[PDB]
Amino acid sequence: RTKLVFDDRNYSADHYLQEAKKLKHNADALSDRFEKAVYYLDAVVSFIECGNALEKNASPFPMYSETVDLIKYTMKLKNYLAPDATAADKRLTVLCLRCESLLYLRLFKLKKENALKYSKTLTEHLKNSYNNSQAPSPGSVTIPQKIHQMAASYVQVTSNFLYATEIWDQAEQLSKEQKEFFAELDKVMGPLIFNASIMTDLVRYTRQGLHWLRQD
Amino acid sequence: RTKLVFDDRNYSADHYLQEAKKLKHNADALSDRFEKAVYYLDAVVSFIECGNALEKNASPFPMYSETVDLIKYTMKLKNYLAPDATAADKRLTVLCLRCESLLYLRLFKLKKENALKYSKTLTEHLKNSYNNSQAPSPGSVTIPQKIHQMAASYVQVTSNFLYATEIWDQAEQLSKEQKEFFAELDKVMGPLIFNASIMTDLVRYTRQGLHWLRQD
Repeated sequence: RTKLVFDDRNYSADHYLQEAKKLKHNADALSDRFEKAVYYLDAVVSFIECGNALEKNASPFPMYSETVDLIKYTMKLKNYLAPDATAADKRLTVLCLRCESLLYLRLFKLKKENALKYSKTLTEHLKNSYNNSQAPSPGSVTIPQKIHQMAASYVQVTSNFLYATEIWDQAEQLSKEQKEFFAELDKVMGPLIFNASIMTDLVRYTRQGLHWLRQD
Repeated sequence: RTKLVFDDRNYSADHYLQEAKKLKHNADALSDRFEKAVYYLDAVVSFIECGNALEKNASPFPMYSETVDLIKYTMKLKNYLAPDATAADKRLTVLCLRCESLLYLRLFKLKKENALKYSKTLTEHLKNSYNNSQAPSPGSVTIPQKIHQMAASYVQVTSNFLYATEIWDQAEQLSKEQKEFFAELDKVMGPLIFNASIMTDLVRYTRQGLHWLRQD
C-alpha cells in the first residue's frame, strides 16, 4: 500500500480545467466501462479542483452543477446494483456518491443567505395569502408573482441539500458493503465529514481512493 | 479532571420526562442566572433523552421543538455577547448551540420524505402555474390551494435545517474562542459530528461539558 503525496502548489481555475478536460477526453475514447468511469471520476476531481480555484478569488455554481451531472452519467456506467457488480464497481460508486453529495451541499451552501430570508418572507406571506382567501365565520389561492418567484427559487436551493443528504446516506449504506476498503481509506486520509470537509479534502480523499482502485 | 461514566440502562420516555421536569423546576427556583442556565441545560438533556426514548418504540417532534424553545430561553439568560460574559458563559452557550443545532436537524430529518417529494411536485407546478399565467408572444399568479399548503409545509420543514446549519456555524465560531476547553472535551468524548452524531452522543457530550462547568 502507498499514499499519494500531494502537491500544495495551488494553481489557477484555468489549469485544472484543461487537466479535467484532458482526463475526460481520455475517458471518452476508451472501451471498458470501468476504465471509462475511473477516468471520468478523475476528470471529475479536476473539475472540482477547478471550481475550488474559482472560489479563491471570487462563481463556481455552474461548474459544480455540471460536474454533478458528469457524476450521474459516470455512475450510470457500471451500475453498482447490477448483479455482476464487482467490489471495484461498488467502491467506485461510493467515491462518486461522496463527490455528488458534497457537491450538492456546496451548491446549496453558495445560496444559504437567499434561502434563509426567503424562508422568512415566504413563511409570512404563505400565511397572509391564506388568511386573505378565507372569508371569516363568526360564532385556489392567489399570490404576488414576486412571492411566486421567491417560492420557486427557495425550492431550488433547498433541493440541493435534500439531494446532498439523501446521497450522503446512500454513500454510507453502500460503504458498509466495502467496510474494509473504506476503513483503510478513512485511516490514511481521515474520513469525509458532511458539512465539514472542504473541497480539497474531498479532492484528496477521492484521488487516494482512485489510486488504490487503479492499483486494484 | 474526571470523565462521567455513563449508565447504559435505557429507560422509558416517561422516566426522562420527570427527570427533566425536576431539573427544570430546580432551575426555575434559583437566583443566579448562570446557575439557572446550567440546570436549564441539564433539564434540556433530560428532555432530549425523553425524546430519544420516544423514537425507540415509535413521535418526538413536539418534544424536540419545545426543547429548542427552552434552549433559546436559556441562552437569553447569560448572553455570551454581553461585555462581562465569562469563559463559563461562553462554553455554556456553545453547549446550548450544539443541542439547538442538532435538535433542529432532527426536527427536519423526521420529515425528510415529505420534503423530498414535496420538492418534486412543487418544482413541477411552480412551472405549470407560471407557464399558464403568461400569454405567449409569437415572433400575480394563481395556484391550487393544495399546492399552496404544500409550499407552506415544505418551507416549514426546510426551515429547520436552515436553522440547524446556521446555529451549527455559530457553535463552531464561538468554539474557536474556547479552543482548549472544547479541544479537551472533544478529546475525551469524541467531537460532535453534524449529520452523524445521534441524540445519545449529544446527550453524553453535553452532560460531560456540564460536569466540567459545575466543577469549574
